[PDB]
Amino acid sequence: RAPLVIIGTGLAGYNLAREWRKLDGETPLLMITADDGRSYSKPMLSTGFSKNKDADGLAMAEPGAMAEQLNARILTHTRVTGIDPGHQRIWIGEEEVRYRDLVLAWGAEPIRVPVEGDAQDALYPINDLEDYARFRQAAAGKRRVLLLGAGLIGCEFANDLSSGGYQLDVVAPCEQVMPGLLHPAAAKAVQAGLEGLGVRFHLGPVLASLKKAGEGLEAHLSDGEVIPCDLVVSAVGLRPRTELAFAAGLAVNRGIVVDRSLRTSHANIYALGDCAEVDGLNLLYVMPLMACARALAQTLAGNPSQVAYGPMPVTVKTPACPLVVSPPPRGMDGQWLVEGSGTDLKVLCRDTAGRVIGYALTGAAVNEKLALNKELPGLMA
Ligand SMILES: Cc1cc2nc3c(=O)[nH]c(=O)nc-3n(C[C@H](O)[C@H](O)[C@H](O)COP(=O)(O)OP(=O)(O)OC[C@H]3O[C@@H](n4cnc5c(N)ncnc54)[C@H](O)[C@@H]3O)c2cc1C
Ligand SMILES: [Cl-]
Ligand SMILES: [Cl-]
Repeated sequence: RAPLVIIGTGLAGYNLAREWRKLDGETPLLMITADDGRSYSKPMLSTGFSKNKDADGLAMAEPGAMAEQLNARILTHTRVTGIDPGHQRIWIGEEEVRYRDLVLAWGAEPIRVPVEGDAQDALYPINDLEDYARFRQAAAGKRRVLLLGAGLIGCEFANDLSSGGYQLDVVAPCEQVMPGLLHPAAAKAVQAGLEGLGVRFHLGPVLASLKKAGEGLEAHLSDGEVIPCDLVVSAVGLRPRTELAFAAGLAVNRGIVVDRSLRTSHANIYALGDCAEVDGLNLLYVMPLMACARALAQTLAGNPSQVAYGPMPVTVKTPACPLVVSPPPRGMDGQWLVEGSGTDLKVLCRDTAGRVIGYALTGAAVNEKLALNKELPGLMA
């Protein structure tokens, strides 16, 4: 009778539900989500123009069909407002839900920045299917887009928006695209690719003030640049949602702290996907999420199981300069060598044995991904 309760109907929630329903078709299942509950592949948000798709074109199933497929009750546009571990329950406003076990699959939030001016609140985040719909409707008939951020998400959107016919300015105070992810030579190759589409980068400044001007906006940068635009996309980065777990007394660090079996610090509470920090690893992509869904499904069905991440390369969706990057496993390093030329770069990290432990591949060099993957150590030992 007491139900499995899953907070979140993104890829983590729905893949855990599906993998677990292969093992247990009789226990009640309750999923809760603050959005509309549609099943969609979030990575596809940044290909909407290049694929000629709107938000509906990206959805794979509606919540009712999902509830039927998973033999679940799914609560939509429903916001969980607290967790009460000592009583095996969660709060929604002034209502409680009791659980057999609780799964935190509630993802990451956009990183905000300080902005002044009368239009300071006219920033569009794009972090789910509803954000996207709302952005697509506002972008209809428009031409000039200012984008904040120069990470993976900002670059993919910059490339995609451009291919959609938009004029792009990218603003970020960091000194290169994808800092922390990319070797500088590789970063330089990717930036040149995007600039070749007409994207203009403003690296160093931040947005100081956003103001209504005539029938659009003027973006006042900290360096005195003032760039006219129709809309502003805020894509600085993402941070796991941890506030509610902290208040409830669960260990949090960058994400919710879980072991390789996805268990939080408290009995009967687990976590996975973007919100989870799994044995030190908070990995904001699908490959690890899927590994976690397979193992936790087992554990929730009485077969205690742990993940053991193998190599998980990141493919960055920038057709202007294709990119695959596989950072070396943490607490492991070697010499970085840049090979190739112009914008077709193969950057390899070799350990003291001479083995390739990480790489960054741009342009034509991405064709080497499948060969080089055979060299890689797993992300966990
Ligand atoms: C534009 C972009 C491009 C990407 N491209 C790739 C790619 O090419 N390859 C790749 O591997 N990864 C990619 N990713 C990363 C990948 O999409 C994410 O890692 C993955 O979607 C995370 O899934 P999730 O279910 O953990 O989180 P989310 O999809 O964010 O889901 C969180 C869920 O929790 C719900 N929720 C949150 N708070 C509450 C609350 N308090 N109460 C009730 N419900 C709540 C939300 O409604 C949502 O259903 C991309 C991400 C972005 C945004
Ligand atoms: Cl990012
Ligand atoms: Cl941060």
